[PDB]
Amino acid sequence: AVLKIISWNVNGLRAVHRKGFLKWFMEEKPDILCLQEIKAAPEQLPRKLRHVEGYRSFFTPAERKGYSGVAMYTKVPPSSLREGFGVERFDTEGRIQIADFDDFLLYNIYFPNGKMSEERLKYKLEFYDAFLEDVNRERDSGRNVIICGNFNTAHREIDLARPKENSNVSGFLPVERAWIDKFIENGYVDTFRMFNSDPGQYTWWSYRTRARERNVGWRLDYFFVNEEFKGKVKRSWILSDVMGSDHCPIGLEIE
Repeated sequence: AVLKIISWNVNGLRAVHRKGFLKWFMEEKPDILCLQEIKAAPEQLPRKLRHVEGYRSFFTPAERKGYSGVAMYTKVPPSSLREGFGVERFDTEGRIQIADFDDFLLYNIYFPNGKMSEERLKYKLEFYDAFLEDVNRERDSGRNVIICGNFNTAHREIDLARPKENSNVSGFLPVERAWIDKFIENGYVDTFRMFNSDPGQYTWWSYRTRARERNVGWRLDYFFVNEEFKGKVKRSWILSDVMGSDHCPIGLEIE
């Protein structure tokens, strides 16, 4: 069977709801939809966005009300989900959903933005290491893995419009970029670059200064799989023209 997964950093679920989310979700018909930055308390949500016909949903909020948070809709439920790495400084921020879909684990992860402070940058780089430990433990078990979400780092100079102007900015720091290399040489494939080696391919633009209109963006959202799984990947693409957030969606087709 062809399995379609979408990943979208919605930056406000009730915000994207006011900008055509449910209409879009209906016409896209993914098998699994992974959502980052819900910024909403799940039980205090219009029941029509928690309930979508054909889908089971799973919300993982931050303990801080209206901050961060992730979610997952799926036609087939997972056998269960894990909501953390087992390090509670990493597990209280609404950033982790690890769903067990038999053939594979799906990591739906909202990786921390390290721009606000030197401590948040430290948290981000530490978050990255807990994640790597976690994913390696599981594929070393024999588990196949799919990881999508807001990684919050552009990997190579090709992954943003202004590489040289951003070398001392979180999102393109040589240390953040090197972890992606480290993540990659640990046996994981950036699935987008399996099929598309072109520039101009971004998933995030700043709302201001007509950034989207001028394609001044960063490729911050990713689909990774473990090397052994990559022959199952049919498509890895970007939904550049879907509006409603400062991020666009990305897709994966697996067989």
